[PDB]
Amino acid sequence: ICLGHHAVSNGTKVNTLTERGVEVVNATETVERTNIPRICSKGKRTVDLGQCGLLGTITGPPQCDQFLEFSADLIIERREGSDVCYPGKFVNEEALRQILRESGGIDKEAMGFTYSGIRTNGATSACRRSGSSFYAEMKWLLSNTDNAAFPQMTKSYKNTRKSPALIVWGIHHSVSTAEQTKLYGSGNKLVTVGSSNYQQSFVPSPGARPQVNGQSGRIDFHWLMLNPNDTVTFSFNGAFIAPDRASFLRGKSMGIQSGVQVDANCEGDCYHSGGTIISNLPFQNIDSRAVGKCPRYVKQRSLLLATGMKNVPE
Amino acid sequence: ICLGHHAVSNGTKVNTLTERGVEVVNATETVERTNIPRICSKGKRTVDLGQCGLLGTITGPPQCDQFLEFSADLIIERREGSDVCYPGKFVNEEALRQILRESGGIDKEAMGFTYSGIRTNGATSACRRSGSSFYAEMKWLLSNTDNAAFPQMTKSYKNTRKSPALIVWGIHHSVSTAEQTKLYGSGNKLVTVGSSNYQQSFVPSPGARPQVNGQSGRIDFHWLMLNPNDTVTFSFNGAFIAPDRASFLRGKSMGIQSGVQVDANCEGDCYHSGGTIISNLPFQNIDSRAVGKCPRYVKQRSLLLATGMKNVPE
Amino acid sequence: ICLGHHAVSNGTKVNTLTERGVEVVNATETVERTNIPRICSKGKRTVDLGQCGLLGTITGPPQCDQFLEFSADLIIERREGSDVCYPGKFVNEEALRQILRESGGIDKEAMGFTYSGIRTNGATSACRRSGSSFYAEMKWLLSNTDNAAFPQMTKSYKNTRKSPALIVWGIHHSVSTAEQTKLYGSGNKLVTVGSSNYQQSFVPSPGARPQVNGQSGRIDFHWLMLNPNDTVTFSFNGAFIAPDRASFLRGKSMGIQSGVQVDANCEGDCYHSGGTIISNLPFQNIDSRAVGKCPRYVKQRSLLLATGMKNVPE
Amino acid sequence: LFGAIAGFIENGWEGLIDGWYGFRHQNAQGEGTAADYKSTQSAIDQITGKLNRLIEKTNQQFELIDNEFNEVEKQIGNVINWTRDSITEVWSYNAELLVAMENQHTIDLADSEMDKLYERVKRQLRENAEEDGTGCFEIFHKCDDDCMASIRNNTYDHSKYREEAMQN
Amino acid sequence: LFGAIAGFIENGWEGLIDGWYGFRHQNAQGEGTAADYKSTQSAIDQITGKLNRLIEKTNQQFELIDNEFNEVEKQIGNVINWTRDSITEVWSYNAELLVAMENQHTIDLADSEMDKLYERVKRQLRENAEEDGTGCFEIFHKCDDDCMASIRNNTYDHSKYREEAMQN
Amino acid sequence: LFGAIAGFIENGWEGLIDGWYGFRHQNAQGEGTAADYKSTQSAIDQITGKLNRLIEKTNQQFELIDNEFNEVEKQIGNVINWTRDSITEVWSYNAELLVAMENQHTIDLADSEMDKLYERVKRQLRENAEEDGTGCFEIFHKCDDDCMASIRNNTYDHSKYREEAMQN
Ligand SMILES: CC(=O)N[C@@H]1[C@@H](O)[C@H](O[C@@H]2O[C@H](CO)[C@H](O)[C@H](O[C@]3(C(=O)O)C[C@H](O)[C@@H](NC(C)=O)[C@H]([C@H](O)[C@H](O)CO)O3)[C@H]2O)[C@@H](CO)O[C@H]1O
Ligand SMILES: CC(=O)N[C@@H]1[C@@H](O)[C@H](O[C@@H]2O[C@H](CO)[C@H](O)[C@H](O[C@]3(C(=O)O)C[C@H](O)[C@@H](NC(C)=O)[C@H]([C@H](O)[C@H](O)CO)O3)[C@H]2O)[C@@H](CO)O[C@H]1O
Ligand SMILES: CC(=O)N[C@@H]1[C@@H](O)[C@H](O[C@@H]2O[C@H](CO)[C@H](O)[C@H](O[C@]3(C(=O)O)C[C@H](O)[C@@H](NC(C)=O)[C@H]([C@H](O)[C@H](O)CO)O3)[C@H]2O)[C@@H](CO)O[C@H]1O
Ligand SMILES: *[C@@H]1O[C@H](CO)[C@@H](O)[C@H](O)[C@H]1NC(C)=O
Ligand SMILES: *[C@@H]1O[C@H](CO)[C@@H](O)[C@H](O)[C@H]1NC(C)=O
Ligand SMILES: *[C@@H]1O[C@H](CO)[C@@H](O)[C@H](O)[C@H]1NC(C)=O
Ligand SMILES: *[C@@H]1O[C@H](CO)[C@@H](O)[C@H](O)[C@H]1NC(C)=O
Ligand SMILES: *[C@@H]1O[C@H](CO)[C@@H](O)[C@H](O)[C@H]1NC(C)=O
Ligand SMILES: *[C@@H]1O[C@H](CO)[C@@H](O)[C@H](O)[C@H]1NC(C)=O
Ligand SMILES: *[C@@H]1O[C@H](CO)[C@@H](O)[C@H](O)[C@H]1NC(C)=O
Ligand SMILES: *[C@@H]1O[C@H](CO)[C@@H](O)[C@H](O)[C@H]1NC(C)=O
Ligand SMILES: *[C@@H]1O[C@H](CO)[C@@H](O)[C@H](O)[C@H]1NC(C)=O
Repeated sequence: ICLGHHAVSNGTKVNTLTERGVEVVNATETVERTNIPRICSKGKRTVDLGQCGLLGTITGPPQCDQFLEFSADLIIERREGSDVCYPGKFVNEEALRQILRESGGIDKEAMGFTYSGIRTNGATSACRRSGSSFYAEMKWLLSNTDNAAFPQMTKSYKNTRKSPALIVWGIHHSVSTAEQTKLYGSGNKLVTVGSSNYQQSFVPSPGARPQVNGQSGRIDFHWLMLNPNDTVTFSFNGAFIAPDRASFLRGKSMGIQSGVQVDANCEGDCYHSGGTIISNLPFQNIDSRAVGKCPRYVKQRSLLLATGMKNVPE
Repeated sequence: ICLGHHAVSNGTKVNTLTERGVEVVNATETVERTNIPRICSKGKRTVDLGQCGLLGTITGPPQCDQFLEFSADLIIERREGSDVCYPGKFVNEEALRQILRESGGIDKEAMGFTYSGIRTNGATSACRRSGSSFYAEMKWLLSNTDNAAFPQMTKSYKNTRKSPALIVWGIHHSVSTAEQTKLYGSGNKLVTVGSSNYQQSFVPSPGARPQVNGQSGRIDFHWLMLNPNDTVTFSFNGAFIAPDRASFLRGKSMGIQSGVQVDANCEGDCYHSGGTIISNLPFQNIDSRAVGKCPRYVKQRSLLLATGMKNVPE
Repeated sequence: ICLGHHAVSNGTKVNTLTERGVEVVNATETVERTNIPRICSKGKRTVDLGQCGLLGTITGPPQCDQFLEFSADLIIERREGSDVCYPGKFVNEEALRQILRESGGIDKEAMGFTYSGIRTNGATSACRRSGSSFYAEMKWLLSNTDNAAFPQMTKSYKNTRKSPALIVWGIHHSVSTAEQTKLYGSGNKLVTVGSSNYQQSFVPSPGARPQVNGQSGRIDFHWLMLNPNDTVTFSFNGAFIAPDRASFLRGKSMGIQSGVQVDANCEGDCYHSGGTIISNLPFQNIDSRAVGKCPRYVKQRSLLLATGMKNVPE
Repeated sequence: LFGAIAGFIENGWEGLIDGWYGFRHQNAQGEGTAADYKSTQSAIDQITGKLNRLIEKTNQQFELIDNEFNEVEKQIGNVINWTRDSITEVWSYNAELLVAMENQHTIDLADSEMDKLYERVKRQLRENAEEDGTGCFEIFHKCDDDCMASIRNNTYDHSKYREEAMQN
Repeated sequence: LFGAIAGFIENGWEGLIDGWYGFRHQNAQGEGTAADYKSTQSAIDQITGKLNRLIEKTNQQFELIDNEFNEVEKQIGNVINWTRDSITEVWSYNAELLVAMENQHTIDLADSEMDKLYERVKRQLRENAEEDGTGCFEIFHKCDDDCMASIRNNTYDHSKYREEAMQN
Repeated sequence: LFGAIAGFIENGWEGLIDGWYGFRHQNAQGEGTAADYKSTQSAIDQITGKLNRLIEKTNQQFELIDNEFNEVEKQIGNVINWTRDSITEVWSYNAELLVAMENQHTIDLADSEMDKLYERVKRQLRENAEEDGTGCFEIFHKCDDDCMASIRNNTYDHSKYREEAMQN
């Protein structure tokens, strides 16, 4: 009597500790290469920001009017997105983004700042609605008349909540020293800000910048987080974009940046900019910067795991 | 004749390359879970800062009066700790901490700054000793009278040592533009500072902040390190907290933050906030941020290493 | 008949999963310890900066006169190197270095700034050529006479290229408020700068610093990158070192810091400060901060891989 | 390596589509090829056990620290890239070694199932037959398709057919 | 896997508290169970060698880069967390594979000590006895407790009791 | 471990400079030691295969993120150092385990080449000789240097010299 083992015509070359290109009966892939070119978002509360920028949802330019109080398990930023109508930017902008991405959305609340002896309806043609408007969550404070001084005001807001309050203010940088006075009167303008955690102060900086959205002035956007029972105070005298409402993080979420469509037909957990990686495999060779619940990125295109014995033909 | 192997009634389930839950005769644990809830500090020179903050040991608020020249192999920060009497904070505070934690303690030295045509005994009720006092290693420079100007002074200090000298100065931010003048006279106040390595300058920023310790003014604390034979110069005109003594790192140490007691009865080398990890095991599932000479953190609660053969009963 | 295996007098002790110090017939080393104490640069376009600092190649102090438009596959910084003639430094200096190291060299281009109603030939004895000179790629703008005011000028430059343009400007910090006026007239001097990406502004800060190269004044060097078709504008009124030429990255390179000679006789790809690591071994115990195409650093001095069987003598 | 598959057995049976291991006899009543469940299954259940280890889930979420639409500051940018590449090298190394190690063991345990089958059947037959040396067994007592099926299911009597084959 | 423990040996001797491997005979002079030092010890000294490798020290100190009482700046905060979690995944992976790999080998080397013991005793007895096939040896010459103890300590004569068992 | 080299073979042949494995006989026509290519080569070609795996290239360039002539800012400085040391521990761990694992397998596969050679020669000789038990084979038919060279090259007849050795 004789005994033996099975074999096949064409087997699969694998690599071992000692060999390279040894054919086995059967093998399986370990590295994922198959991508689905859509944001698989089945079962998740999804928010496609589109033209609205993530930081815009706090300040409220026209693009983000529909996102002032959003709520999501999954947040998608888009390339066409924008945090700004009137040209300007955020100091520490990327930290703020990473905060908002995992915030689970935001909840707004009036801070209740009242204004006597100044103007309040500052607007621009860079922020269009009916006509010229402004940031929806902010207020362009101004001198009463078409010139004159600006009283050294002081506003304060206490976070009566159990959660940290996202406070955001703005420094207007006029086109010139002429423009700065026409808006807030002459003199060194100083915006000071403090809390039981924070400590800083701001001066405008008039001067010609190139035109973005049609404007040469800029708006520095700054921010701090107010702890429960802690108070924040705004000592200012001009060149100042006042916060109208504060923000609170709803809960938990994940944030991605992508250029592909949303598909409620498939469920994903590992995302990247070119779609969703659905796989049980321990590794992947698709995107090193993929985020979520993902397999590990590897340089190798393929690593075949033997699922059979040595393959020897006659 | 017949031969065989031993076996036991109840064995231990382990996991293998190919199996999961295979019972062996005996097994041992690989992941550490047993913590001792005290700072095991036997044989080490230990310093419990208690109410004193680490950064306080340089500036010297009343809490840190007993820590102005400490010396340690092991430094313990406490939650109740505080770097400050008069409200304020350090720029680049966390870098400075990491420096002090491994400093092996500090040695102070007079810089010998002399003062003509100004005041020198500035104090506050936030820093109590006999009555109202100030930082012990600093000096609240002031105008001679209850108003008036402040001469553009210039002080300099050369590190005559073989080691880098920790220099620290302070910028007083008055409650108002009225308060700033009452202390240092009117005008734009400017504190400039440079070395053969450093290059910076500072302006105060008066304005109302909330009251901490009973005060609305703040003190910005800044610092730089002076290399051997390098010189530092302080061009200033007011709003300035002068350094009285410089600091030198004694040697080497480790710094931890904890909320548990000190135990000179046990020896530790891997610490975390909830105690000491004494173990020979290669891994641990206790605290991912444990520091010192520690096993590697792993997510797994348990990983049993087989110390015996297969266990098969009749 | 009898069969057996070979053996040797003196074998090699190796370590296994279960043993430690088991002698095998033959073994090979896995950790590299042999260093060659020269920069093996065969086949590569190499540039030894020597006394010129990397950041100097943009500003152009006398040391870097021969490096204003260099081109390299490999860039070597030297300890004696220096970015500066007139004392000063770069803000965000290390980021800029890492940019220049992999730039493959730089290409300069005139920005074409023209000047009416000011002076332009500011120099110093810290930058010697014929006699007192200045940075070759910069321009020390100045008031027409030995005092007087400085017109609020505004210069602009558009990157007409397909690549980002390295823009660099400088803020002169005079020895005193007297010196600042003698150069640029009295008043708060303000240099503002913006683009479709950038947003900032600068004020000088007169005051006494120690003497470096014979001077107590300093020059802050700042920089930004201009994207294709984006424009940058310089709103200024004094205390300002104007850019004469912009810079463009040639391609790709690698940058190292070393203190050993260049050897075109050997080919390297893994470099460190003490020479070149030529090896096929997967690991190394020479320099943890070695850069290029290198084996992995390991703590172990030696790890012997068995290339033979058990060795048992009679 | 146990030296069986691609050892003293020069080929494999491509005709064996029924299982991994089996018997191919040659007596008088014709010819037939079979398959062995307990050997095939034990090896199959071990390879299957390997994939179930490989395929695994993580409740370990990772977030962004980079920005593709708006590049972060260069210094932190390079520290992030440097770190990401460092981890990438580790995982590429791990993945390569794992597969190489697993494949080495997969093959060897398969070869170790051949030899494990063999030697036990060799034990059933006692001195009633002898090893040909090339995976075959030379019997000196003619066994039939009713008797062959009694060796396949481990029921052959290791004595009640012996004395006959002893003289031969 | 060598196919012995949980192979052609269906059970283990729970009565064997004396060692890992041993002999259990059955002649005329009653009955007795023993234990085998050199087999038990060599396997024990190998498992012991594994723990001494596992338990190891590092003069590799690690410091704080985080702050629990005062949270660092968010950007650097997240880069630090991201890095720490990345390393945590590596070490969790390493730890799991190590144990799985070691356990696989521990078991197999234990089974490889049974077969290593067996076949050598089978060699001592020459043709004076034959393999039962289930871990037992059928002798055709009755051995006694003085003779049994001569097989246990590797002193049995592989010829000076042969011719008798040959006829049988 | 297969139990051969440093198993039932107490020593190694230092006189064997010709190869890894070989035969040393003792008949009447004097004496001679040989060497076995196919056993030596297969084991050599496997160890060689291990170094070719170890020695490998990376198109993975790494840059500076530190500065030796001008120390970076302390906060980022320590994050960088902390990260570098974390990776250093991983690679030191990987390197140690790899070598230990490879060495364990290298030794075992070498011992597995001895046993693989042995048992096949034992199969050639059939019942015409018997296992001495210590790596030697006791023949009961005198073989010559022309016949010995026929066992070395796997050409010995497993029957046409049998009946003679059977009576003995
Ligand atoms: C050569 C000449 O006479 N040209 C004028 C021309 O100035 C004028 O355009 C206006 O230009 C000014 C600057 O000179 C501003 O840019 C005006 O724009 C707005 C804006 O939309 O943002 C108008 C708005 O009412 C302003 N809001 C407030 C609260 O001040 C803002 C604001 O000042 C800036 O945003 C802050 O920097 O400016 C723009 O109308 C045209 C049209 O009037 O007529 C020419 O004769
Ligand atoms: C409504 C009214 O008249 N109230 C006064 C009230 O102002 C006064 O309290 C004092 O309040 C002032 C500010 O107005 C300061 O806060 C004083 O505090 C000290 C301090 O302890 O820090 C006193 C100390 O002498 C000062 N030191 C120096 C060197 O200046 C400091 C210092 O100015 C600040 O810290 C810098 O901002 O202020 C406090 O006495 C009370 C008691 O006098 O009487 C009411 O009538
Ligand atoms: C006690 C006394 O009278 N001493 C003078 C002494 O001042 C003078 O030395 C000069 O000192 C001045 C400062 O007072 C500067 O340091 C001069 O140096 C230069 C330089 O080389 O950099 C000269 C140069 O022409 C200047 N360039 C421009 C564009 O201004 C620079 C420039 O001002 C600074 O770099 C900016 O801070 O300064 C130096 O000649 C000596 C020699 O004149 O005579 C004594 O009587
Ligand atoms: C090939 O490999 C995979 C993994 O084991 C398996 O699912 C598939 O059925 C195999 N093909 C064969 C021949 O059964
Ligand atoms: C905050 O202050 C309020 C004052 O009424 C107090 O009731 C509450 O307990 C405080 N909340 C926290 C966070 O302890
Ligand atoms: C169980 O395992 C450990 C590790 O080998 C050992 O110290 C202990 O003695 C074992 N128990 C037995 C059965 O000896
Ligand atoms: C620093 O300067 C002094 C001046 O006396 C000199 O003696 C000493 O050698 C210098 N120290 C160093 C660090 O070289
Ligand atoms: C020792 O080891 C190396 C690696 O296999 C090999 O190149 C060298 O030839 C060996 N020495 C002997 C004994 O051949
Ligand atoms: C930039 O602007 C010019 C204007 O002529 C245009 O032709 C060119 O296509 C633009 N380049 C890019 C980067 O698209
Ligand atoms: C980091 O890597 C990405 C690609 O992964 C590259 O595009 C980017 O330029 C790098 N970041 C920096 C700041 O160099
Ligand atoms: C980093 O992780 C810790 C827990 O390990 C968490 O509490 C903290 O919020 C994280 N840091 C930041 C800045 O998100
Ligand atoms: C980082 O490590 C290097 C040595 O590798 C050391 O010299 C340096 O001081 C460390 N950096 C910081 C900022 O502590």
